[PDB]
Amino acid sequence: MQIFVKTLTGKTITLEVEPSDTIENVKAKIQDKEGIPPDQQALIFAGKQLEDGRTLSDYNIQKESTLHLVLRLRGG
Amino acid sequence: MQIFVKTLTGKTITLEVEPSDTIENVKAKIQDKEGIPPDQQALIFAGKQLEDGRTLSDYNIQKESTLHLVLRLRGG
Amino acid sequence: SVPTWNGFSLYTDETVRNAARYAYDNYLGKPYTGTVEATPVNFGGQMVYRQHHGLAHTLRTMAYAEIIVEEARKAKLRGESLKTFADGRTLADVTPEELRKIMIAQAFFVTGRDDEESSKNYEKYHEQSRDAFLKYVEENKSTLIPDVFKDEKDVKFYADVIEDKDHKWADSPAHVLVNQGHMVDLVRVKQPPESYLEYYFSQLQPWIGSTATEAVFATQRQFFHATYEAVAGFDSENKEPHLVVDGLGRYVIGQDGNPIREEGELKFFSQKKKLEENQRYMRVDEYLKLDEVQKRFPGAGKKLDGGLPGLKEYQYLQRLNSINRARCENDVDFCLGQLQTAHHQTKITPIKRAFQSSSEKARRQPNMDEIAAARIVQQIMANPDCIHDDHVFLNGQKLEEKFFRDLLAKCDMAIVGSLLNDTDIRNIDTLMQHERNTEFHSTDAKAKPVKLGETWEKTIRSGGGVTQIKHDLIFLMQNDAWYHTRVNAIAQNRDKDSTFKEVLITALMTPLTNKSLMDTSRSPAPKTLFRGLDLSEEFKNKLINQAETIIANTTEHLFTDLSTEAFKQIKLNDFSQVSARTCASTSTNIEVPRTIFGSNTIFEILDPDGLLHPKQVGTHVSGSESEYSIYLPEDVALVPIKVSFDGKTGKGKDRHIFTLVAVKSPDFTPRHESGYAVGPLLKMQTPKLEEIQRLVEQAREEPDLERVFNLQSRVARQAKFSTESGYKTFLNEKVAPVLEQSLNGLLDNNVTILGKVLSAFPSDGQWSAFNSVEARQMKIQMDAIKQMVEKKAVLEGQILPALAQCQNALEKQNIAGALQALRNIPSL
Amino acid sequence: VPTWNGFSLYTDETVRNAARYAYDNYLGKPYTGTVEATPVNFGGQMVYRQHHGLAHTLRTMAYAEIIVEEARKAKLRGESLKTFADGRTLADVTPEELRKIMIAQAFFVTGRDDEESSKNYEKYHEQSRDAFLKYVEENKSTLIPDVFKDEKDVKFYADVIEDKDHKWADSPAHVLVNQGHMVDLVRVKQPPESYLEYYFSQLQPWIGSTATEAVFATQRQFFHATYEAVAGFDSENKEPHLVVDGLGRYVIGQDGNPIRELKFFSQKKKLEENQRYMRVDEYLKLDEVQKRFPGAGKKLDGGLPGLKEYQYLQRLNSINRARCENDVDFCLGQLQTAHHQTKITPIKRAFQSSSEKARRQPNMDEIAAARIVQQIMANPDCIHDDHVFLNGQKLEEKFFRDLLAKCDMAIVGSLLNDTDIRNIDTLMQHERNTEFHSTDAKAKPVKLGETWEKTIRSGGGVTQIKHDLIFLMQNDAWYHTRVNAIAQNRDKDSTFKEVLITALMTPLTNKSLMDTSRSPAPKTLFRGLDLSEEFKNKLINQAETIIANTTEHLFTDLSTEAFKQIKLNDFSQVSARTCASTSTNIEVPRTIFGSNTIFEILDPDGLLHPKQVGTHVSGSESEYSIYLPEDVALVPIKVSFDGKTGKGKDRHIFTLVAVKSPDFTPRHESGYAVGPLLKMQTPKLEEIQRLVEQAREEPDLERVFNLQSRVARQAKFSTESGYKTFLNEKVAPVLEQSLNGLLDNNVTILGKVLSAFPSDGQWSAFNSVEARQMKIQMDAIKQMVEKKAVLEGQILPALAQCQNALEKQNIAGALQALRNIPSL
Ligand SMILES: NC(=O)c1ccc[n+]([C@@H]2O[C@H](COP(=O)([O-])OP(=O)(O)OC[C@H]3O[C@@H](n4cnc5c(N)ncnc54)[C@H](O)[C@@H]3O)[C@@H](O)[C@H]2O)c1
Ligand SMILES: NC(=O)c1ccc[n+]([C@@H]2O[C@H](COP(=O)([O-])OP(=O)(O)OC[C@H]3O[C@@H](n4cnc5c(N)ncnc54)[C@H](O)[C@@H]3O)[C@@H](O)[C@H]2O)c1
Ligand SMILES: Nc1ncnc2c1ncn2[C@@H]1O[C@H](COP(=O)(O)O)[C@@H](O)[C@H]1O
Ligand SMILES: Nc1ncnc2c1ncn2[C@@H]1O[C@H](COP(=O)(O)O)[C@@H](O)[C@H]1O
Repeated sequence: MQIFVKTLTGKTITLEVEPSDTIENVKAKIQDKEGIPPDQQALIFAGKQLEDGRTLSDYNIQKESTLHLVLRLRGG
Repeated sequence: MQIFVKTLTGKTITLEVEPSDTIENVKAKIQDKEGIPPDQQALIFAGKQLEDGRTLSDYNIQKESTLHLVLRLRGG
Repeated sequence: SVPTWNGFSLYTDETVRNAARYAYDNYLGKPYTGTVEATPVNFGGQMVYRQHHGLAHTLRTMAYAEIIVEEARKAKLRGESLKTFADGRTLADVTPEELRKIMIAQAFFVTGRDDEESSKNYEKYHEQSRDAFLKYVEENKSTLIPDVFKDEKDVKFYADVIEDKDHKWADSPAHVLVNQGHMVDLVRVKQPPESYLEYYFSQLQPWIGSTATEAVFATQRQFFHATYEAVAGFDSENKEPHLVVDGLGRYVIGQDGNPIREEGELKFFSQKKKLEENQRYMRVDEYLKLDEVQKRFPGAGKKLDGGLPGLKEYQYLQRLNSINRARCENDVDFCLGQLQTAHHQTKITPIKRAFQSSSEKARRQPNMDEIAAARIVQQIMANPDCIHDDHVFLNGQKLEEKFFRDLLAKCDMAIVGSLLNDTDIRNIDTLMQHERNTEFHSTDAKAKPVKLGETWEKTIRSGGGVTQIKHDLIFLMQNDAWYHTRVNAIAQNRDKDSTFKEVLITALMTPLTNKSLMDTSRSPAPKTLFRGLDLSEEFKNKLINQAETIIANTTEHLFTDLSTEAFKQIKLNDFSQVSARTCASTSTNIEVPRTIFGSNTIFEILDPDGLLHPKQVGTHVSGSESEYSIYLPEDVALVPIKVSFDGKTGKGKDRHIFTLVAVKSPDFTPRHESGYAVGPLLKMQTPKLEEIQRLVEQAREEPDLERVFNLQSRVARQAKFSTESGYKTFLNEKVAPVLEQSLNGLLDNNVTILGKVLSAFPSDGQWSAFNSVEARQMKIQMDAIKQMVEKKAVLEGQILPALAQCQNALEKQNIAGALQALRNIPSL
Repeated sequence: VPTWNGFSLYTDETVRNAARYAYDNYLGKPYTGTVEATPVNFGGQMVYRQHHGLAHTLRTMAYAEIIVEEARKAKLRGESLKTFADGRTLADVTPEELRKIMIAQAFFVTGRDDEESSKNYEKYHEQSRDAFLKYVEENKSTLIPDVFKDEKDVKFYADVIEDKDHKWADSPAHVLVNQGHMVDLVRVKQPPESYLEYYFSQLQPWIGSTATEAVFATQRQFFHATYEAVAGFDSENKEPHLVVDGLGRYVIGQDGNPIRELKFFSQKKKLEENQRYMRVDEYLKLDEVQKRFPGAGKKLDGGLPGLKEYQYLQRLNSINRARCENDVDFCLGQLQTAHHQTKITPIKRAFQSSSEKARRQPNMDEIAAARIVQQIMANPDCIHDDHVFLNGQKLEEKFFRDLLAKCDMAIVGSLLNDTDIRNIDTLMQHERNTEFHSTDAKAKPVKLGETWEKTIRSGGGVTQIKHDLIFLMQNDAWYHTRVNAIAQNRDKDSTFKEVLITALMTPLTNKSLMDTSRSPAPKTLFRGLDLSEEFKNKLINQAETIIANTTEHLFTDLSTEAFKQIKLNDFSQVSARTCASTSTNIEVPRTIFGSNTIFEILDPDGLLHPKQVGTHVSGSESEYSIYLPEDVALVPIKVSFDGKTGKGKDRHIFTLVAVKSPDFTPRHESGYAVGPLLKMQTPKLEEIQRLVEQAREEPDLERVFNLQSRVARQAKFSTESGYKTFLNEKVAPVLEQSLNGLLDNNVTILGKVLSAFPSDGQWSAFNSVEARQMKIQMDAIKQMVEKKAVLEGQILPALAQCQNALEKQNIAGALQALRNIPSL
């Protein structure tokens, strides 16, 4: 199974996963492929924000699905 | 019927009465013969003080019974 | 197995005194016709012809007979076994009739003396005494036979006793009583004293017992004092030689160092007998220490003072030479009076020895609970609206039945009555109005209920001032049985089926009646009163038993004090209660209880020490009840000294007279827990401080902060438009800052801020500069803001801290700092 | 009336290309004919075709656009517009149809060889048609069929351009193209009143009077935006009326009235004595004219307001005029800015204005609420599950929802300080295990306090805390969904602790944002929502009603109706009451979150005070938070269909303009927060109620009796003589008196039995064990009695006198009651 996470800057990042993966896993993947520190990553699917610890299958993100990732930082 | 009223000063007063006579009346008779105003008279029979209004027959005083008379007055 | 005495007494029987008068008139008061000591003598100018064997001696012998029988009966009642005569009787079985005959004989026993000769004319003098007796009987045959003496053979029995032909001094009660009656007297004459005291003691002792014998000889010394005869001492350690009285002999101690005993037995020695060298007489000290003497005489190691206590030897001798001695020796009535007073006192002194003494005759001062009870009574009286049917409700406390039965049981309601005033008395009329239809019930179930207040208004109360009310109240007590029987039963805690209101009325009117009596009575306190009761045969017999036990265990003594047993039996058997807790009705004329009311029980209450404080009830004209009321003090007991059978009532039941003596002692005080009345009074007086709690309720009211904030907007909108030159620079400059600062002070509760913006509020003269309608409106508003700020600055910055520190200073007991907190308040 | 799709002359690429081609190949090309072939010059730049060049063409296109806009608005208001043969109205023109219309308009005048009018009409429009079909052919790929359905479509619009038979009213295309060109004339022609009234006559039946007024008002704004002179209009002008059809005149002659068959008169016809032409003023005062033209009695100023005649004329000869006549993008930009402005000025004309852009200053209940939040923050021990218990008063759910509903929580936040910020950590402590619930019921409950410390809070000073709080809001949906739902009073099944946390955090969050944001406020923001189909449809209806009743005007001001419908249909509260999340990049709400509703919020006058959320590096959400001021409404000016979401739902974009007016203030009854605060400031005053409690203590009489009983035992037998004279006369009476004094609590007795107590030297006369022991007990009894006489005889009368002075307003005497205590 493979999914794509798309960004606001336009780029489409492709990831290898399976549903028993958590989202801890997915942001680690994205960090390995794009150098994106995991605490800066906010992942959204079908409008809903995904939470660390819970798995990919729990949110019913299936094969070829598209997640969206935005950078979210504290100010200052 | 006749009864005797005995006094502390020694005198024995003989009265002819009737069993239906009241005690007011008996004190009136005593007043007529010995001049003792009835308001001063305390009559006793067999240890009991006799009350105005009640009759001689009420106290079971019968022929030749003996009553006792003491003077009883308010102080001052 | 002791029959009840009937009140026969040497001091009140007329026959016995007639015999004594005759004996004196004819023989005793007449000169001695013989030789030895025939010469008359003088006491205070009066003559006595017979000094030693005259009237006083004879009357004393008869007095001895009376006390010997009394103590014999007491001794059989205690369980002692007395010596019997041939018939099987003891001296305890002597009857009043027999004692009268004995006493008449005693009266003549010495009349036959021609002088004071002893050793020579005993037969002749006693023959003449016998002849005197029979002459008297003959001259009075009418009165005396057969009523006193049943026939001439009776008379010859007593004449034979007087003759004393065969010295059969122990044949009968008459022989013992006459001879030892004459013997007991022998004491005054003989020295050495101990020898004589022991010997006579030894001859009486078998017949009545040691306790009884001790009582006889102690009373004897009292009779000696009352008839002006000298009283010797007694010294167990006396070193004089013993006198063997039976034979006027001696006992001797030889050279060897022991008493000469026969083949054992002390042997008699003549005083004329020749004495061996270094042989000596037995002294009294050695006689009283022999074992046989100690086993029969409790005088060993004891000593008694001679003369009268409290009297100098010189004035004792002065008293012995008084004219009263000649009165005793020549006036039968006077001498019998002296003896009667001594005899009566010997029945009281043992009682007072058994308990702690008391010095004060008055009732004690009020305790806590009596003071409180008096206050609660005055309050119920002044405000009768508080009396409900089940309780009294006063100043937020609820007093129920038992609170008032507790007052009736634990307070001296006389002492309480002494704390009330004339206005409580006057308030009786109001109480009676409130209780107009409260119904009282006599304890006699054949009587109908009476309404209290109504009867008070329509029959008892007679107008007038307070004293008249007091008399009217006393008259209610004296005259209305439906009232006083219920009241007495309740006060004495012996009532059945009483209403709450009956109990309350009793509790209120017992002290009020006592106050009425104490306030109105003027008569001197009588010292003999009579109280009649109609008791059941069961209860009366119980009281008879208790009184006889008490009396039988109260005895005089010489050497052996049995006070502890008198204390034990008096506390087991006292029935003072049946005369306690209420205003008990009594009369000075025994015929009121005996004849007018027909009581089967009469208490003859004697109060020689003035401890009862009776008060006159009603009038005391001839034919009246001669009534006095007694409210028995908590520490006074009416102790029985005699019980007499007095005949039968009009209804045929037996009538008895108990003679009681009032005796005051801390031993008779009851113990009651304090607080039964003090508590409720203190809870009534806990103060409702509503002015304090409305001070705090004013301290918690919210300021109108919305008003100050709105006012800031009005100062602003009124500030945007000018009016006076200048008026709005004044608003921007002097008022809007004050409103800001006031708001900030009020937003917090900082009293520093409010205290300084108080000074920042502009003056009235600064406001007088502007005359517009809105200017004056706004000064009114600013005044209101300032008042707000001021109330918060004063309360929170000065008053409430002052009260906090004052409180803290009193809670540390620092009263001076407590007032310091209030008056040394600093200004802001 | 169907919903528009956002098609606009100013953003469609095809129409702009058509304008460029028309410009490149014809307009701006030197006239090959005679009349006014001479170019003219503006600020140094040359324009070859001054009157019928590019700016005129673009204006024609713009007129067609607003004519359709106002037509649709009038049909939505219920007006009856003139029908064609189909039964269609101008309101029925679709976006695609309008694109074809305007494209035709771009070529409608390209076929001119010069500026000759009277003759050569047929020829010039033949040349225009030839130009149009040349353009179509050369872009046949792009154009067909996507723009034009087929070649016969193209011939229809070519036929309208040719205009052979002058069928001006046949279809929407004919009307829009011909009257689009007609409206531009209303410039040069004198006199103004006559011409404006005539052109108004001809447009009016198709869209209505309201719409026509809006068209010509917008028209003058377009003239200003493309540097064309703007005439005045004078209802009282005394020039002669010009009958526009035939350029004739009206007269009256002898008869006072005007000459009627109105009777048309040529200008060449000269007639009788004291007969003259009808003047402009009397033409506009005829009833037939007033009933169809609201120009009577009205006047409009020429030129630009605020501009001197010298300055206005200087602006008219600026180079920007030639830029408008030669630069397609520049001229469309001018027209677009004017068009956008005409949707805003009616709105603000309808409400009272304000000069202050900032939030107002606090009202009393906002101040009090700020204090209550500072106190709760200061002592979190007062938070229970059920209710808040602070200074003896109990605030439950209702009180805090009342604060969220009635206070400007931003203004409240402006009254908190850095200590309140710092106390966030302590409150969190205290709520370590409190569970928050996302509004998504498939989300697990997440402890609050715990999570705050575990994952959010990063140390540092107050500013760091502020950033941490803002981050909690930005990052934790289990938190911000519950919080927002509660603040807007649209929550289901919230716990009290959730309501309270929202009440405390909304002002503190506002403070953090205000203090930390450094950005100058952006003036376009986008906010995304996922609404139900029904709710969205309601919002569309309300917005369309508002828009349809917001129109420009020349003579007849309908601001009162705009005010009425805006207050009936306002949905500002959908963006109110909470710290609302927005982005400057429409793709955040459109593409990342997939919202079916997008509010394009415009804030040109800077009234929203948005504040920056987080950092905004590339790829961030570019988030700003808005806490809508109480007196700002977000008024709709456009509703466009934008396609569909990832889930297939319809997506709409509402364009809203922020508008500040006292008219939008809510009315709230006061006191909801001041009251509870006042209850909290009332004193406990426990030392007073313990003064009362000790003032009701029973005296210990037992002790008193004990001493008199002991005095009795020792006051009866003492072999020493003076000890007993002292004991009976000096001690036992004092115990007497005192025992009665305590018993009746009569202060007169106690106050003087104080003086009868023996001195220490009087007691020192006896050195026995029990004598000293007794002196100590006597001393204690004396303290009792004295304190008792002091309390009931001095202090409590003083406190009563003080109180009585307090209820009588006599404060000074109230203090005097305390300081001037009388001695016993
Ligand atoms: N009792 C007297 O000797 C006496 C003297 C003078 C006047 N009075 C007059 O008689 C009336 C008062 O009569 P009272 O004093 O007999 O009334 P009371 O209430 O004292 O007693 C009445 C009866 O109650 C019974 N009783 C009283 N105490 C008892 C007890 N403790 N235990 C068992 N029974 C008890 C006895 O029968 C008693 O005679 C008034 O008219 C009073 O003036 C009586
Ligand atoms: N444009 C945006 O909404 C936007 C922009 C930038 C960042 N975010 C991020 O999204 C999260 C916050 O999302 P949010 O602001 O969309 O959630 P927020 O609490 O508004 O609520 C989101 C949803 O609640 C419902 N809702 C909101 N208001 C409603 C109302 N008035 N009536 C009925 N339903 C209503 C709708 O489903 C709405 O989409 C944070 O991570 C924030 O940074 C959102
Ligand atoms: N032991 C005794 N018993 C009885 N009576 C005695 C006794 N001794 C003396 N008397 C009496 O006293 C009288 C004698 O006196 P005298 O002879 O001095 O003892 C005798 O009459 C007796 O009556
Ligand atoms: N009443 C009208 N209705 C529609 N279009 C008009 C009208 N009057 C003029 N026009 C347009 O403007 C041009 C007429 O200008 P003129 O010839 O100056 O009247 C024609 O080409 C029409 O396209």
